[PDB]
Amino acid sequence: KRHGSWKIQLNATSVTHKPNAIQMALSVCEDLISSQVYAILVSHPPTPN
Amino acid sequence: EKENITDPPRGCVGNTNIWKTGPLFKRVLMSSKYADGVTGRVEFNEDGDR
Amino acid sequence: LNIAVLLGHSHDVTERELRNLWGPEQATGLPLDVNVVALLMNRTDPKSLITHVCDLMSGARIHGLV
Amino acid sequence: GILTTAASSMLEKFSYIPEAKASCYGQPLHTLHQFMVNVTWDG
Ligand SMILES: *[C@@H]1O[C@H](CO)[C@@H](O)[C@H](O)[C@H]1NC(C)=O
Ligand SMILES: *[C@@H]1O[C@H](CO)[C@@H](O)[C@H](O)[C@H]1NC(C)=O
Ligand SMILES: *[C@@H]1O[C@H](CO)[C@@H](O)[C@H](O)[C@H]1NC(C)=O
Ligand SMILES: *[C@@H]1O[C@H](CO)[C@@H](O)[C@H](O)[C@H]1NC(C)=O
Ligand SMILES: *[C@@H]1O[C@H](CO)[C@@H](O)[C@H](O)[C@H]1NC(C)=O
Repeated sequence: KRHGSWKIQLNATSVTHKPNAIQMALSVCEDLISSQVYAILVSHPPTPN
Repeated sequence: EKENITDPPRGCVGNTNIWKTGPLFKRVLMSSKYADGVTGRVEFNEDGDR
Repeated sequence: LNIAVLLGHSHDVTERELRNLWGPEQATGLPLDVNVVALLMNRTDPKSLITHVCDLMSGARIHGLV
Repeated sequence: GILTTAASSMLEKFSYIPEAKASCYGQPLHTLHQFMVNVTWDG
């Protein structure tokens, strides 16, 4: 809205829970390195582990 | 503002081509001085915290 | 035991001398089911590291990584 | 040599020292971490 008139755009990608902790980072790497992300934020308090 | 556009490439297929502005954009994380926020005045210190 | 040994791309080391580095050696071999798996890699990425670790851990109970 | 020495000298204490995990998908006791503090191979 207020960040100028430059032709940059934004796309959203959020990955959800997996019970296995290795496949968490596996889904993250194959879904965000191919997406060429610039920042990674994790917001999960309610994990049983 | 200061252009130097570097992009993290697809490292999933045999690539170790490192991202040049790694620390430099981290400098942007170190110099992220703001005052607008519902939590409060968000600003990063020398430890990179609130 | 079953031990997997994989390498990168430096020093131009081929694979057969890694097979022969274990075979006639280990004269005082007290465990019976000892086997090495000497492999190489065509890439330099952690994706294939995760993939080959999860394949070789299911690959007939490998207990060692080098 | 260190791995075979650890497996040999730990086989004499307990039999089923090899205890591997089946798969990474779908989600031990005797380890060698407290065993190879000091080991000797070929002098
Ligand atoms: C943009 O995001 C959507 C939803 O996360 C995703 O399906 C798509 O692959 C992304 N990339 C493009 C084409 O902009
Ligand atoms: C961008 O950075 C390079 C070094 O990586 C430097 O040579 C160049 O002067 C910089 N460009 C400017 C002035 O924004
Ligand atoms: C922290 O404190 C004030 C106290 O009124 C509060 O309103 C606000 O959320 C925060 N502001 C700052 C300075 O971060
Ligand atoms: C060569 O690379 C391909 C693709 O990952 C792989 O299937 C093959 O096993 C590799 N060969 C060796 C010996 O590294
Ligand atoms: C390791 O060293 C300790 C003394 O520091 C010794 O008591 C022990 O026998 C050695 N480890 C072996 C061979 O079990």
